[PDB]
Amino acid sequence: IDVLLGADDGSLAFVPSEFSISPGEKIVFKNNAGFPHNIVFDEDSIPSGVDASKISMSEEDLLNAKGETFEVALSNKGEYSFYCSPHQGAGMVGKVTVN
Ligand SMILES: [Cu+2]
Repeated sequence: IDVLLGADDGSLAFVPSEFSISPGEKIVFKNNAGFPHNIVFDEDSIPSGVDASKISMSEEDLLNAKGETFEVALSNKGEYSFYCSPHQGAGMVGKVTVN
């Protein structure tokens, strides 16, 4: 599944921001508008034995170019909340469910 980082109208959002995938299904987060961006999984809001470092960027890591991506496949089932560090306050957050 492809996820835009920033909407085509320049809104600071993940598009789509809520979605469900199966184990091992790729997520490709792609810089679209209002970059830089990143994608950080909330380490208190993912399946409790999952290592957030295996699946996310750090808060300092950034995707700088339009069309630059971050790809991840999630294995463990359950809810994963994530956000874009610089833009979290503006609402640039999401949640993916692995079912
Ligand atoms: Cu952002």
